Amino acid sequence: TESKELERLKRIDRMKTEFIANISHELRTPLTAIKAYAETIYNSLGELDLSTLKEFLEVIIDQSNHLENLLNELLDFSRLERKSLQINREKVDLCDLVESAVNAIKEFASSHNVNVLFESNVPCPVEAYIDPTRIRQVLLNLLNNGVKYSKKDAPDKYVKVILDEKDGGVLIIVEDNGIGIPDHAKDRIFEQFYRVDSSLTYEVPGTGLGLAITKEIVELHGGRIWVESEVGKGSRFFVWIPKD
Amino acid sequence: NVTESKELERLKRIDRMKTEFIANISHELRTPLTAIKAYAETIYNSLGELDLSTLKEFLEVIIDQSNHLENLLNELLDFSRLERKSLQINREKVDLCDLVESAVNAIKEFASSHNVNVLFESNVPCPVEAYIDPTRIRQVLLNLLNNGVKYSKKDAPDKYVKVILDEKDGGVLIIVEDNGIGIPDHAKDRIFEQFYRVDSSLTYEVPGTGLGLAITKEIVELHGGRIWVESEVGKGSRFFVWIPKD
Amino acid sequence: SKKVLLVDDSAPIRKMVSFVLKKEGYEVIEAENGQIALEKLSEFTPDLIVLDIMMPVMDGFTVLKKLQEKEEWKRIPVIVLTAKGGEEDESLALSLGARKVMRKPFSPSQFIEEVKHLLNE
Amino acid sequence: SKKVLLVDDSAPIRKMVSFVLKKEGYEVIEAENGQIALEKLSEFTPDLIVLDIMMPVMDGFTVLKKLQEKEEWKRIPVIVLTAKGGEEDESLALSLGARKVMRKPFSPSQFIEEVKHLLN
Ligand SMILES: Nc1ncnc2c1ncn2[C@@H]1O[C@H](COP(=O)(O)OP(=O)(O)O)[C@@H](O)[C@H]1O
Ligand SMILES: Nc1ncnc2c1ncn2[C@@H]1O[C@H](COP(=O)(O)OP(=O)(O)O)[C@@H](O)[C@H]1O
Ligand SMILES: [Cl-]
Ligand SMILES: [Mg+2]
Ligand SMILES: [Mg+2]
Ligand SMILES: [Mg+2]
Ligand SMILES: [Mg+2]
Repeated sequence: TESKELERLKRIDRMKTEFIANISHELRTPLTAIKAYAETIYNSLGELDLSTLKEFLEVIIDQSNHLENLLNELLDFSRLERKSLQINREKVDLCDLVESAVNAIKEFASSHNVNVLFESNVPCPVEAYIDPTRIRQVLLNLLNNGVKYSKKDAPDKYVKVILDEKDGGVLIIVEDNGIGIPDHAKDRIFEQFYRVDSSLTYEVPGTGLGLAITKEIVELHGGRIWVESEVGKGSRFFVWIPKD
Repeated sequence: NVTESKELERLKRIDRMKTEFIANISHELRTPLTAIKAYAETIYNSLGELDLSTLKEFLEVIIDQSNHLENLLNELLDFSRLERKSLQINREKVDLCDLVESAVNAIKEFASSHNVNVLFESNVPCPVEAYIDPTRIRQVLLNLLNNGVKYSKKDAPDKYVKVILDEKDGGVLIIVEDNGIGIPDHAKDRIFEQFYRVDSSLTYEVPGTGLGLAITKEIVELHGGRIWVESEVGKGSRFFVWIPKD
Repeated sequence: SKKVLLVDDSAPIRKMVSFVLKKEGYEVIEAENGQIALEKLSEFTPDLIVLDIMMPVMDGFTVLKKLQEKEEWKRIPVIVLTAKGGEEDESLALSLGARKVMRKPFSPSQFIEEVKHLLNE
Repeated sequence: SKKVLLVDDSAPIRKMVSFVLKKEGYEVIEAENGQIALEKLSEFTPDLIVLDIMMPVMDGFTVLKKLQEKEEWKRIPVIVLTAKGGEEDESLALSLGARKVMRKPFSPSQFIEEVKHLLN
């Protein structure tokens, strides 16, 4: 294997480099913006409108969150390669957790003409002892993939979240009529840096970490994640999580 | 050039250090942002009701933290540009005298942590005018000075890092001289390589990622100059930096 | 010259609050956690304490409890400044002897008003 | 409602200046560098130009040169908004047709005052 093991590790290193290169340049933009807006407010104290003062500060905050997002992308990668990712379990109502997650990606789905739908197969006070942030992140990664990898010119594009109870834990299904995943890459999608060979004709951007961090979180919960997709009809992502 | 096994163990060693770098800088970058966020939010919600002096100070902190984050971002950017071999340079006429004096003040705290006296000497009266990138040459000096403290003798009576600045017709020669542990002959060229660190009985306690000199070499050569080391194990080390005139 | 103790693990918060207090003309003493806070209470008696809840080593609820017990300490006014915005956390702090619970982000004008109200009493 | 051409290679500046302008009642057209500014000059004629100096492809001075050369571009009021420390640059700009040279960071009161000054 050694002859190919070098070839494999050498391939990973190229992608690791490209990721750091991209994220470094991305972090520069919000910072520049924060600096400019701060130095402008500072240089012009007591001389500007409350309305202007308000807007300029909102920009400082938006950019701070964007910078935080990117810094989290980097830290998530760091904790993944180091296998240092952790979880904090607490009682959360999953019905409103997925509902809050749906409402967060609604604006992004509208931009790509995609309907966001949440369906519950059981009464809605579904509670489990799980990490609320990290499972929300799992939900958002899957929802984002459903909007990003939808059909190009199709009449009724959707992403649907189906919440149920299987065996003894909780089962979440993220369904989409979208492009579907070819059967050769069915296992490869959860790997680090991996994207579909097509890349949707290179139109869609992505680091390929999404599903790798998702899997890791799901498994740290003592659960498993799998996919069922037809080559050109759509995709169903399956997440099962225990309860204490 | 090398066997497949050795090419593998090298790469794996580089990965560990890349991994350790990224992990560290991720955490370092978080601190300024927390401050930035806290201050931004505090201002925004007390918008109409802040004292002007308090608003002024809250903005200063945001600007200072923005600058600290910017510095930390440049460390990561350099790391990225180094493995892509594409670094930039911005030359301007600056005084080299206080430029090193800036770096001497920037390290006196860390130098005292190890009982190391920072010295600066010059063969020709200040100012020594040079057409060089002031941020980058300061960084070069810091890197060398940092190494002189980091790799000094663990228990010695008189530790020092000296910066010798001697002017010539062709350009300027910077010598950073330490009486530290010194460098073995086999690793004399190797030290300027990316992620290379000397693995010895004395240099095992010390922390590092092995970028300092790799970056330093690149900056120096982009100035169209030369950099080399001269040392003897147990005596100390001399790093030479040559920056020519245009 | 009134002296205020500032207890919070977050360094930006301390700097933020300290400045507002000093600008009002008070001496500020800082503590990174609950244990350090109590350590400094042996040296001197503050006129006011500003207290966080979530801290390493020792938390605010513990601090409050220990303050309410000791004879010299239990007369010192405590303002709680915390990220914990639940009604339960507020009540708990209140029964534990906190004069007021304030939710983050820090809001200086309301903070100054309460600091004055307590010190001039 | 008047139309302003905002030329600067820094995106935050454009966003910052446009907001101030739009809040008053002006329409804003943006250009990321000197040449794109000339490219959008062929499309229409603006009532004012807010020009940066240091830009890629084409810097501010060159824009000023080619502004004073053409039939229609010569009579558009230009306000330079630059981060340049040297005031030798200010002389070089004012001579090339700049109706005012303001330094960065920009003050929305001082700026809006000058815009009304050149449009009434
Ligand atoms: N809902 C989906 N439909 C079709 N393809 C998908 C879907 N979700 C993921 N994929 C494919 O699997 C790859 C891995 O997913 P992910 O780690 O999120 O990568 P990225 O971050 O680039 O989207 C994607 O590049 C995409 O090609
Ligand atoms: N003044 C010095 N004395 C002895 N060895 C040195 C000195 N400066 C640098 N070195 C050697 O060069 C190697 C790489 O240095 P550098 O590129 O600065 O990275 P780091 O200092 O983080 O290891 C070190 O492992 C060290 O052995
Ligand atoms: Cl954390
Ligand atoms: Mg994704
Ligand atoms: Mg070093
Ligand atoms: Mg805290
Ligand atoms: Mg510019």
